[PDB]
Amino acid sequence: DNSRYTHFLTQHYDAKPQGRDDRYCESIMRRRGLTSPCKDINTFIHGNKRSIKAICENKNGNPHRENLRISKSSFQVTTCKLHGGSPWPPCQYRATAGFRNVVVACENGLPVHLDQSIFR
Repeated sequence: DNSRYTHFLTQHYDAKPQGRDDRYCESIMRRRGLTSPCKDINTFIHGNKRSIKAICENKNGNPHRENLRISKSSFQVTTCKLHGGSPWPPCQYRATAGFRNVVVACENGLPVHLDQSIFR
């Protein structure tokens, strides 16, 4: 078991989201326990997990910068950005849906970190 991989999925994975609007962000951020305090920015990756795991290998990833990995394929993603001035709930989010490659860090073949900077 990798608790950081489990955490990665909790913070950054949502298989089949449907409508990826502000209300989507506001709900999932609560559901995933990211609202006390409100996380400033958080991106979810959609689709299957095996494509994400594959970023950790040559199959769907390249080494990137100091110790990160960058995906070969593009992913459907949704970035939830905090607005409204307060660090504390209720947390209001603006959703930005995207489609691009992603940057992760891996440990033992599993993603354990999403680089949020590319979504800022």
